[PDB]
Amino acid sequence: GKCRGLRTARKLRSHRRDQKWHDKQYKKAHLGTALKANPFGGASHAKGIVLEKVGVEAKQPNSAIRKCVRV
Amino acid sequence: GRVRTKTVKKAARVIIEKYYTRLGNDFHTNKRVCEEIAIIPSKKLRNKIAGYVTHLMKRIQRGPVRGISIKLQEEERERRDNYVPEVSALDQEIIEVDPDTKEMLKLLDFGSLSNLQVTQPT
Amino acid sequence: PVNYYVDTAVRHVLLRQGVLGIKVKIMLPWDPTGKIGPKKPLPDHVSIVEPKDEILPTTPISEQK
Amino acid sequence: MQNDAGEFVDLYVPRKCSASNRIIGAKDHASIQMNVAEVDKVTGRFNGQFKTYAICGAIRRMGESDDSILRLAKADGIVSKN
Amino acid sequence: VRMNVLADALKSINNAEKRGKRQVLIRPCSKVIVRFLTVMMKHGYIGEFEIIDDHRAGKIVVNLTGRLNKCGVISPRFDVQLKDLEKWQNNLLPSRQFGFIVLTTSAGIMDHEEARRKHTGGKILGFFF
Amino acid sequence: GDSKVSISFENYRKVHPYEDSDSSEDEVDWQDTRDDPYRPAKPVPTPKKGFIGKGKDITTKHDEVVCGRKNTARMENFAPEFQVGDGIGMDLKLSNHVFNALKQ
Amino acid sequence: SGALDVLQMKEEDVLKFLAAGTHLGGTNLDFQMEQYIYKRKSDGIYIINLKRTWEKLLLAARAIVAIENPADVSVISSRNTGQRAVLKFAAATGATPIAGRFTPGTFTNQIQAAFREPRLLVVTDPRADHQPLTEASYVNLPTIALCNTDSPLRYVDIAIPCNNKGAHSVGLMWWMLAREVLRMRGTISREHPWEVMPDLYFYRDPEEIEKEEQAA
Amino acid sequence: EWMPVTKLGRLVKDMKIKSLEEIYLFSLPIKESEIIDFFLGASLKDEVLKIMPVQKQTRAGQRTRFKAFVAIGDYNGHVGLGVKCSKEVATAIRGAIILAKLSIVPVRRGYWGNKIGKPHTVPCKVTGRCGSVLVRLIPAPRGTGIVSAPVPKKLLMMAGIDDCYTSARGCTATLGNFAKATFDAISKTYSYLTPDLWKETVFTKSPYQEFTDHLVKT
RNA sequence: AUACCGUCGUAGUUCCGACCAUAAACGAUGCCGACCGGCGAUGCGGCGGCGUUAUUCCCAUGACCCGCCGGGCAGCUUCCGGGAAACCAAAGUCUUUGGGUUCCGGGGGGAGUAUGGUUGCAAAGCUGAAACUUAAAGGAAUUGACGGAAGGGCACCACCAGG
RNA sequence: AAAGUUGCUGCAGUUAAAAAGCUCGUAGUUGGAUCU
Repeated sequence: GKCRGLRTARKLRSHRRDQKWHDKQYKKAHLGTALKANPFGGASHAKGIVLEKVGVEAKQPNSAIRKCVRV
Repeated sequence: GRVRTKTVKKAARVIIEKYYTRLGNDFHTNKRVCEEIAIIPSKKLRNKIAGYVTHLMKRIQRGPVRGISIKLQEEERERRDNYVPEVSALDQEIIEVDPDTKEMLKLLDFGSLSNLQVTQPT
Repeated sequence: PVNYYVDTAVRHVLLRQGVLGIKVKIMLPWDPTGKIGPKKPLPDHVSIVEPKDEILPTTPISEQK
Repeated sequence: MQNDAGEFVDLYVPRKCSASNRIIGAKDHASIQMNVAEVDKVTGRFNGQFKTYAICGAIRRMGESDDSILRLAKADGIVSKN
Repeated sequence: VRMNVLADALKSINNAEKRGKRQVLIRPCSKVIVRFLTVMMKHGYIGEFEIIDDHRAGKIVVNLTGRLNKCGVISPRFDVQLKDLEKWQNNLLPSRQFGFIVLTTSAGIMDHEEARRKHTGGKILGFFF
Repeated sequence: GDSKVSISFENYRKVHPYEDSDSSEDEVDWQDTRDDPYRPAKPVPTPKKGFIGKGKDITTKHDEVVCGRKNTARMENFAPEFQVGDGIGMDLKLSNHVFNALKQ
Repeated sequence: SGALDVLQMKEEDVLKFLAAGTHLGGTNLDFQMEQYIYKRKSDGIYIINLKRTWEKLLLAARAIVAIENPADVSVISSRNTGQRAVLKFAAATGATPIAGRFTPGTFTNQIQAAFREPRLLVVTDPRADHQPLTEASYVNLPTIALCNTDSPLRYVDIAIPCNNKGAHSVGLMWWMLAREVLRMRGTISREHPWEVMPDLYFYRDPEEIEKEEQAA
Repeated sequence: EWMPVTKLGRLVKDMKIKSLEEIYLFSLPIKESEIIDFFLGASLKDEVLKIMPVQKQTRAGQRTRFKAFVAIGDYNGHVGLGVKCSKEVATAIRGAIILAKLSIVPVRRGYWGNKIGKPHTVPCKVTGRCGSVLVRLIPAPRGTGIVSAPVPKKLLMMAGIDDCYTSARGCTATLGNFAKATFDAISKTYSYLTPDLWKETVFTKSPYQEFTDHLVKT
């Protein structure tokens, strides 16, 4: 199981950070490519100029056309 | 076909279980005994539960019945129930013992028995 | 038995959209003397009287009365 | 069970097993409260007094109930020595 | 291999108590096991016991009563401040009325309540309730 | 109880001159009267303040008894294939989570 | 017996045990039975300590007599090898006997033709009568059983270690149990031997019934 | 009108048995719902925990029948839980009520801090496991209420515990497992041994033993 | 029909000396230690033995039979307790959570992919992402709509004998 | 915070994601009883 001695701190802390890099939400916060591939660049809002209008097709059981815009 | 329904069988078994004293192997007395016992509406029903009763006491003389249990059972099973032979096979004139059982007798401080006969396990 | 036990009653209620039929069938009891149901027992229901538990004989006794 | 005022504020105090001291449960339906008769010393007569033994469900399930009863009766002198 | 002879002994006592036994044999023995069972006994959980002195590490034969619920060891022996003693008895004990935590001080091997009385803290050894 | 063949205790009855003694002939009659529990409520408008009354006997809008009874009465108007029963004769207090599961 | 001289073993009863074959157990041996057995033979059959059997009879008699109403005890035997003995045990004591097949749910199912609530259970063979022991485990019945050397001691509260495979052994064990519960009840003097002679209780074995009918 | 079947029912019907604690003290099975209907009476309230419609597959196809989890409880007293699977939901609820009367069990109540007043909390932290659901009850200070999910909140109020910390583990979405698990814990309340209960038990005669002379007559 | 089937046939399969280091390399169960049920077989060693055979053995000695001990290989069974269950005397002693320690998993795909380092003659191996993508993917057990699965059994509104 | 879904308190690793193919081995971690 776990290393559970009294002089076992750096092994436990190294294990924590190493395995915490396998956490999806933590890695998404801290690898830093999820904030460099992010289109908004970590912004709540962005501002754009409309390039074209687009009709995106609906997904299978829902039948509609959704009105989107390429900005 | 001709198979007894549940009600005929059940009423006949109840008539067997209680008032067993007054019944008998003839049908017609069994035909007339139920009217003082059971308030049975139809006569065609009286005649069907009274036929199963005679058929069942024909089955009684073959021995015990797996459906009824009454502590009267006429007066014949009681007599063989308390049958006593004159001399018990238990009261044996000589009883066979094994030497380690003879040790059991020795250490159960009854070592002075005489009715035992001891043989080696040949 | 059905003839003197149930009381079939069919009525029509007239609502705004149409008609609904209502069928009430009340199985009366075997109330003998009673005027609630018919005295006649159900043709199958049989009642067996428990034995009046008589005195088991102990000694032959002749009592003059 | 017993507050500092002094009332024994509890619904009931359940009996305890005489073999392994466990609490006899409320829905411990394999529980046994068994009475074993006390005899007259000189005559061999049933006095009217008895000794009581409680067996829990678990010991009786393991089959160790008879051994528990025998050791209880032996320690209580219902069984002679040996 | 065998570390901690108090972990082995308390696990043996707990299992042989769970199976309803009247006596337990624990080997090896040790001064910390003797004092642990002593402070167990002073509180009326464990009752009598015996020390079979083989000339090697001897054995202890413990007479049990069914008054015990759980005897456990805390390994590693953490260092218990007196300011830390309530957050250990809120985590290991089942109540505020019964149960004890065995802790070792320079004043000896004792319980958490006697440690509170004597105002000293120590390392932890185990718990019993 | 319901067995076709029956056992009669006619022997053990001691005396019964007055079979129709006026004890069991209590005329139970509540259907056409206003003692019928199965009657419309003649609904009251909901107060704007959200509760009814003052003092300490305030029966509010969200009362568990009233809301449960209304949930059962709302359950009474389900589809015919749905089996309800007689939850009005006995007092039901059917909660919103239970009723929402059933309604769904 | 609480080491009472009145209650101790008698030489006639020793002879009865040795003639019956009650000491001669089975071949296999369950471990929880090891307390009642002394040793197996070069043959392979274990030998039962008869004084333990006697003491268990005394303890079972103390248990049965301790019930005020004699009809509370339900005394059961499903195997034919003891069906006849169990009947006269009722006639000896007043208990309610179960002979033949035991209807499952007799002790549990309250809406039942044969439903009854005992305060005790006496059983010939725990191997064969597995059902009433469990039904006792559902409804709080102390149980006395006549256990062999290879007998599961599940749900038995008094185990009487004896032979129960033979007919004579079963009959004699039931006989001394009935005799002892009557002696503790006080309807028979302990000094004078019981008039009911134990060859009454043995199995009849219908071919033996026939050859005894010609031998009349 | 009730007159019973069982010996315990006959003792309960007459004035021989004074409280339901006499039945619990000898762990006798309660085979008549009218015993609980008699002793507690109208003090039992009931809350339908859930009605889930299961569609059984038959030779006739697919048929809807409802399973009712119904918890009854005498506040500051007793608690029980019952499940029924029946065609119509009012009958399912009443059948679940009947089974929940026979499932009734006493709860032990203790104190968190100083033993002052009437007991309010579970005497010690207990745990109850039913099919991947673990419910742990922790003693809690006076006035804190029941910190728990709605299901064990209902069960613990109807059991009569005024205050309790509660911690659950598992797939607690299944309300059956969760309800039966907290029921397991509140049965383990008296299934536990505390140093309050260390005194040697005097054995009182069983009601069958005490009143066997009255039971002979009927 | 290019799978399918039968006929030949190279490297290979074999040995010797170096690389390669991967497998469903599986008990799908890290290693070391403690406690915790029963049974009756097996292997090895040891101990205690009525008796049986080396043509009766002249002493020891091998081979059967009854046990006991230790360490194994496995089976049967249990309401020891676990567990989602299948099942497990460990997968038990786990909310009553702490004997020591090592490795390793974090919804499913992309993906054991690209890139980089390193080993390798090579094929490859070890380490090993992300962008983007979906609300499931999965595990145990329970029934059966349906068999294109097989049996019976029924009926002058079916048949045989006929009218 | 809920997340005991980052687990020191306090997760998991037969079948759901997972025990290195196996053994040796250094640093590390851990380590029988014994003295007032």
